[PDB]
Amino acid sequence: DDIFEFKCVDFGAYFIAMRLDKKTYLPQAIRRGTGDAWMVKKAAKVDPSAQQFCQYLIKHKSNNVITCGNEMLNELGYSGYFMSPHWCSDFSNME
Repeated sequence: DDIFEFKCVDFGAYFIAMRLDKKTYLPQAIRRGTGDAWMVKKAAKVDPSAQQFCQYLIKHKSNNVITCGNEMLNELGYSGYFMSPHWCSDFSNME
């Protein structure tokens, strides 16, 4: 419910566990290792198994996260903005 706490957001083809950073209000996602957001792919338009794994990620892997903007730029080489279909491009860049 809290937008500053992770929730499994349905992006259509996949779930991402995301929230807003308390300090910057920038979108943040549970990160897949050293890469980008951990996308949990959905086998159908309704997929409770994909949702369950995403909830498991919130339970156990919420301490490795990636944030849109300057952090993603430094970490991955791109901001996430102005590059749909990247998940960051569905949100505000808070400029």
